[PDB]
Amino acid sequence: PRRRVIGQRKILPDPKFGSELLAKFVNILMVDGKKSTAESIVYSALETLAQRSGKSELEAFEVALENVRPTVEVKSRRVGGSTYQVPVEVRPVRRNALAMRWIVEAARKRGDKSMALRLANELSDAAENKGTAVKKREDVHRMAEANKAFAHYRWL
Amino acid sequence: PRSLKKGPFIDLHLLKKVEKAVESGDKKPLRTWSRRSTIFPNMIGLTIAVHNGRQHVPVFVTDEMVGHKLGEFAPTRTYRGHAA
Amino acid sequence: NQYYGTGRRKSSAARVFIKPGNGKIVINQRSLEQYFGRETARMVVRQPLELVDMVEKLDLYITVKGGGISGQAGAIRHGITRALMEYDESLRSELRKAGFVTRDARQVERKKVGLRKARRRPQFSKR
Amino acid sequence: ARIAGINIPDHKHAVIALTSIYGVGKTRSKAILAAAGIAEDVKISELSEGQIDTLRDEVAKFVVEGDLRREISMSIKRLMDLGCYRGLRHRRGLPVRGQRTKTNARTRKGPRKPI
Amino acid sequence: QRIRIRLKAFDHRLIDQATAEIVETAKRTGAQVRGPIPLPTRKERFTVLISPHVNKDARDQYEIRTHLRLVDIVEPTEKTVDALMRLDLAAGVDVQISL
Amino acid sequence: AKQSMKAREVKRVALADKYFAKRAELKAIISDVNASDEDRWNAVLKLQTLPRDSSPSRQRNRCRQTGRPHGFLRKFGLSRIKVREAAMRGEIPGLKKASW
RNA sequence: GCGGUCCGGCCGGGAACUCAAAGGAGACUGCCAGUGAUAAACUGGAGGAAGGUGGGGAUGACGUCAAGUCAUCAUGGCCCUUACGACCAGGGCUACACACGUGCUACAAUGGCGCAUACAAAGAGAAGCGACCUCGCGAGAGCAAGCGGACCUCAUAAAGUGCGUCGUAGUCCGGAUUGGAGUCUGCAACUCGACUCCAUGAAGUCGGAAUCGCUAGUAAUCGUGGAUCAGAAUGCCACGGU
Ligand SMILES: [Mg+2]
Ligand SMILES: [Mg+2]
Ligand SMILES: [Mg+2]
Ligand SMILES: [Mg+2]
Ligand SMILES: [Mg+2]
Ligand SMILES: [Mg+2]
Ligand SMILES: [Mg+2]
Repeated sequence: PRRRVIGQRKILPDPKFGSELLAKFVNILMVDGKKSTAESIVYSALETLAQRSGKSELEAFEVALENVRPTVEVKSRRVGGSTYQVPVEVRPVRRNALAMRWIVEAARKRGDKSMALRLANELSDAAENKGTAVKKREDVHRMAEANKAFAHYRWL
Repeated sequence: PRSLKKGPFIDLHLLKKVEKAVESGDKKPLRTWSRRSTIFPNMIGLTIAVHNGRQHVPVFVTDEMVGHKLGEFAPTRTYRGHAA
Repeated sequence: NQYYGTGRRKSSAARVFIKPGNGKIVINQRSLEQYFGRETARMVVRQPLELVDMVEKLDLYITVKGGGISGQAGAIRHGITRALMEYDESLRSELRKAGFVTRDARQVERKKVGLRKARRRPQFSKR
Repeated sequence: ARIAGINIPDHKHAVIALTSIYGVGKTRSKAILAAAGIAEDVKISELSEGQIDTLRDEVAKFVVEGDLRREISMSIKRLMDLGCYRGLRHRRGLPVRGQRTKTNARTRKGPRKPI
Repeated sequence: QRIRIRLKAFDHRLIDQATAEIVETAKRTGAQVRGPIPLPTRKERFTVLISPHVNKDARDQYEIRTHLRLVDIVEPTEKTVDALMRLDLAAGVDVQISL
Repeated sequence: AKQSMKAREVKRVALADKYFAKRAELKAIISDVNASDEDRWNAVLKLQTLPRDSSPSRQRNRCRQTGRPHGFLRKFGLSRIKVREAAMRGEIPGLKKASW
């Protein structure tokens, strides 16, 4: 980090559909070293959406991802002794990373019958863009609009 | 607790002195150091000067106390309180 | 008569044998669907059977010992891979590029004196 | 809805409802259900007065509610008036089975009283 | 009556020297033999605190390794058993002949 | 340690040697056996009657070369640090510093 | 694989393999390309099980802190030597208006509860590990096989998976605390041991300022073993699973 720069870590792709993003999503959903159950719920969530939306659930999760993927961030910094929330464009490897993380806790606060069911509803409601994910993304957009005043502060 | 197959516990010197005093009638307190012995009904209605470390505290044997130990009724610590 | 393979993911050993057949696999005198309860644990075994077309023509007797569920599955994967190596040795540009011949040397680290979890150091107060 | 016990157990399941009764835990609840002969896997029919009648005259063989409470008060107070060490801890609000009192005795002592 | 020789020694070099000096004595008396097998070497690890008064992170680990070898004799003879008794071997290896 | 402590310990092990085979084991078994009755009570009195130093639990194994009660090892019969220094001189066979 | 198969590596039988341990080979920026200052290096690639110190361990230079230890030990000086020495029984080191540090168990639904079902590694064991069978809800008791051990015994793992209920409730959570009755060690479990069964079910619904560990099989989490040990782990030292 301070001496030698290194790149990203490669993650074995999703076995059931060949994606890297599904594997990463389920990994970040994994808690306390339990990937066995995590795989079970992610398959159940995608098949509920498969029967609800079009048969190819690949595109449904994709659109539910793009409408919440963030392109601008908020970074706390101090240069001259004042708190600066500098907005910066984020590279796509971090764009999609932060988007799915927020979705993870968005489902937990949904509070449905089961964890699998709430993820399914969260991913579906994001497809129509009425989801709390879009709510959070509009929330970050207003503060991002607010941070355009900070955008020309020190360390632009 | 000592297992029921093994029975209760009692000390040889204590047992011999208790039966002599019982046979000769309850006359005087019984001086003892054996706190580990168990209160057995043969010494009912007697005063036992049980040791706590510095002074032998008298205890009277009553029916409801039987089974509990001889050294149980001798608090070895004196803590009035952390106040004045 | 029977092509041989060996596999070891973490602490397990796999004994993998190939014969021509109708695409049936037996694991420890037990079907794979019965043995590996986990769906991901199940299909990691058959992952190399897609890029290699020999899925429908190989009956595969396997005996795997030691390790745990994911470790035994990874060991199973590596053993089938090697067993194929002494058969065709002409699909390397595809199979290596997926990453199956590679033996996973990653391993559990020994505990250290003054550490709780072999790298975690006990939480301390500066004062 | 009231079982033979003074309290009124809920009507959500059978074992759970029994474990709502004072004086009977999960294991004792299983014992009483085995005595009555009632299981949840029977048909939905005949769920009526036909089982709690047996429940009333079976639970009477156990010591519950006031009888158990009266026994517990007598046990500690028998310990109390005896002048025993175990009763002395009971009197002073200190750990009675020999736990440490220097710290970590808060639940029997009560809340942390400041200086 | 097939006998079974068990040999224990701390040092791996010593057990090989021992198992290689027993065999040609067997050839000297002239009896066919079987190859020694390595039974799992046993490793014992003692972790001892090194500071005299007080430390906890300063502690050294000492291991004792005992290596165990098996020999099987197929057709013994009185001369062969006399050779086992008469032959001299290193003090670091013990004898556990079994009938 | 202390010569008084070492002298105490030698006396303790000698009495345990003297009494372990003569009464101790048989009194323990005749109290455990459920076939006998009230002969166990008589046995318990005589068991207490003994000098009471005969119990092997009355013994505390100590570093024989130094008498240190704490940090003892059974296999070597020495204190922790005494084992270390003797090992460095090479006096314990097959012993070295571990690495794994 | 061959046959036999009390259909279980159990029997002859095979040494090919897993494995055990003994020796040896290989990983050296070795070759290609790019950057660089045609150097060293760095980056990428090819092969390769492993690629850049392959991943960890041991190994801690000169020196600092009048750092710690005179209670491991030895030792200069100082003091006691009818007492600061020595033998005993009981007690204390476990006390509790409070504060701090280090940990274990939780507040739950990724969970609880019940049934069925699968695999580990490392070690211990002769005054010791203790099977099978019988009784006991149980910790355990009785009889007693074998094992100085790759054979015999602690020894079966747990989160996992499949089933059904719990359905968000201080709850089929949480387990303190307390009562009654017990088991085992030991001369003896009151002060003051651990564990089992029944009875009660406290705080706690994720925690302020602040503060700590951790860069890969690592955090996290789940069990297992050892030394100390008659008995007494949530500590310490090790092991494996996800
Ligand atoms: Mg681990
Ligand atoms: Mg001295
Ligand atoms: Mg002791
Ligand atoms: Mg100093
Ligand atoms: Mg000092
Ligand atoms: Mg202390
Ligand atoms: Mg122990």
